[PDB]
Amino acid sequence: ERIEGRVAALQTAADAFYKAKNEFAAKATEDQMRLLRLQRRLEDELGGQFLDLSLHDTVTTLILGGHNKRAEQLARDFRIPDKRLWWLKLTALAD
Amino acid sequence: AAHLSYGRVNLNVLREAVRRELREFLDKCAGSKAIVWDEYLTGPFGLIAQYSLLKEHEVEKMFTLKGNRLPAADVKNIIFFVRPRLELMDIIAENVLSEDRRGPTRDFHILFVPRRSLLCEQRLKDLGVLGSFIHREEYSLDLIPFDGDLLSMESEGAFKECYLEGDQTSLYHAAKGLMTLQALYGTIPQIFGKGECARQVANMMIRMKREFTGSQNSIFPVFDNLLLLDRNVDLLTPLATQLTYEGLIDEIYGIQNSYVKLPPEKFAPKTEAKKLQLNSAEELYAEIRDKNFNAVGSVLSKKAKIISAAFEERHNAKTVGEIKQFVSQLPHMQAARGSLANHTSIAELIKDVTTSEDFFDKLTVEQEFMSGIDTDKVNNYIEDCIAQKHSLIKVLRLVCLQSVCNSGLKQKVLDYYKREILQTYGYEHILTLHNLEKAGLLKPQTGGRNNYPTIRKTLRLWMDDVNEQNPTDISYVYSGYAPLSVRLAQLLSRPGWRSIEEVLRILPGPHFEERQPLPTNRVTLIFFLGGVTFAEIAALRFLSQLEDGGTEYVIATTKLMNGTSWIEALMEKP
Repeated sequence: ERIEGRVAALQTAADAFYKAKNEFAAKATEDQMRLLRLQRRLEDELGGQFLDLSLHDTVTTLILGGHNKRAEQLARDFRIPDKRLWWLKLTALAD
Repeated sequence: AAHLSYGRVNLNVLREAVRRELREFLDKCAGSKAIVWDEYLTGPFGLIAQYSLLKEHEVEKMFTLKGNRLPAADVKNIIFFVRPRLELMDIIAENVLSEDRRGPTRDFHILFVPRRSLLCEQRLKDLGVLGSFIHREEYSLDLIPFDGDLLSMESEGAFKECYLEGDQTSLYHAAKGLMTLQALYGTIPQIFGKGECARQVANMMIRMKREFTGSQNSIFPVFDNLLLLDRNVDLLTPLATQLTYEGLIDEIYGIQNSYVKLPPEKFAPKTEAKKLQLNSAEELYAEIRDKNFNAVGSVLSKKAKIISAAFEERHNAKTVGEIKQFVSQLPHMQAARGSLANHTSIAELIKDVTTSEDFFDKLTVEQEFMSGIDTDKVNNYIEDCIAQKHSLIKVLRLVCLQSVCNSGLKQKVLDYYKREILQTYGYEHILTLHNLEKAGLLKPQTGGRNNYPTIRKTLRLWMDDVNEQNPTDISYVYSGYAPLSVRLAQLLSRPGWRSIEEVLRILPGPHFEERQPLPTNRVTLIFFLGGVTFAEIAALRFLSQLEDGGTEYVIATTKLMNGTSWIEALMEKP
């Protein structure tokens, strides 16, 4: 129940960016809704905090907690290109 | 302050007038005082008056404005120094109504800065405390002198307010600022401008002068010209990395109210940052601040040898005669040694940054875009920085530079940059991207049309192989890039704006001219509406000191900034 309110605001915002003919904004707001929903599953399934992280920070945290299958899947779902994922992994793991 | 008088206009007249006003105000509030400060005001007020002056007017305590009860203090008077903001009126009311009634009371007063507001007073009346103030006045601190040729309002929000929010409050204060200058330094007979904001400032100047009805101004004009310039006429310059000594101190550590906070390891005695004042009162800083950073090393070596030799000369003073003299020179020798040690340590800090691989790569990219190369493809260094999650603002400066040099980016490119910025830094920054678009900094290209090359080639804005050591052109400050703003100023003075009509017509806003009637090297006052960088300032000092019969510049601005603080101010409180 805790994210229904935040999800409703984002919906109201998607609708707004569509009336406004701002296609990029609408889609981005759709992606953020999808990501917040995923973030709540992850708190539910693994505990700890994931709400409100950026996508990159979510993947990074997952890698760091040992959840490498979920992290890869998460990157594929948002079509993160190979080069950007490689850099992400490398900065996650380095001293 | 001697340095306020080193140039053409004596800015102590101005500083001393506003100090006199403050004194007169404190003297009406007789007896011991505490000042309660709207925190936003303390920094810039520091250029006008430190605690040492206030102390001589029996200010015994200084507090910050917050809610609930005021702190206990055995003083006769509490004085609020505060901006005319509605929300702050509620806090003051709470302070006043929470006084312990029993025992001797404390008289209340209020000084509104920079203006008193009928509306704020109405609010204080409704809250039930207007009648508790014995004095209510305004102190119209608009243009603050930072150096002998430099004035700022230090209004960081002006750019946003004007170009995104349609709020021209800051233009009214600029006009009022210009009226105060004309009361002290005489009427400015010629006014030139380029930009929407400029047109409004001019229109308000002229109105305010027609509506004045005091003694006619007899003062012989010190300024020959005013040039009003919209920041949005030259969006490029602030984005680029500054390459002067003062520029780089600002890029890297930030200069606030003419002080910088540095890491302390290299300084005496070595816990907290080393705080230093940077202005023209220090001979050595006057000499290197406007230089390209690659010319500074030689200057420092020369001084090291001179100072070193003076001190080495103490072994030779064996006599009673020449010990008298060496001794008389010592204070100056010690201060020159100290000044040199500081700037020598600052140069080493800047060198650690400017020799890094990341700096070299950033600059290669900046220079690629400014000279017209590949300003429409997704750029691989930007993509590496985004992937490594470098500082968001570094990334934004770079993509905005690309947009401005290309007259926008094709949809696909712009959208690709945006998606990867939101994925990496967070959806919440979509607001920052929209603001950048409305500012004209990161936007879609329209048609296939791209005008920067015509503007660049015509105004000679990029040059290769520039002299950095003995400069011959304003491009030295960015090692090749001539700031557009300064180039326009230069070309107004000689040969005149008729020669570039076709280019002005593709830059934002009108270009215009007005005269102000007078009773029966030129000095130009140049006013940046929306901010100015230290590199632009250096370039203007560079024109000022050519003894080619041109013009000398005194610089005013709404704000002293760089690309980083400019863009931070376009973001929202996350």
